[PDB]
Amino acid sequence: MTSFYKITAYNSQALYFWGTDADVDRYVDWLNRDREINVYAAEAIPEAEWAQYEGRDDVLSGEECGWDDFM
Repeated sequence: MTSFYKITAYNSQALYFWGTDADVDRYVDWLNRDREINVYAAEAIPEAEWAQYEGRDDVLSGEECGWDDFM
């Protein structure tokens, strides 16, 4: 169910997420809600690379309660 996700957009800063794909999709939708250009899209990161994301401070975690309060 849950995975690390890399969320990218042309000419934009990469974002990083941990959680379910339903939650990464809600997150991407909120990121794009007012993006006229260079919209974001997510890709699921294979477990082989997961160490390079675990504990990272730029990874928004959907498994934390209230992570989506700003939505």
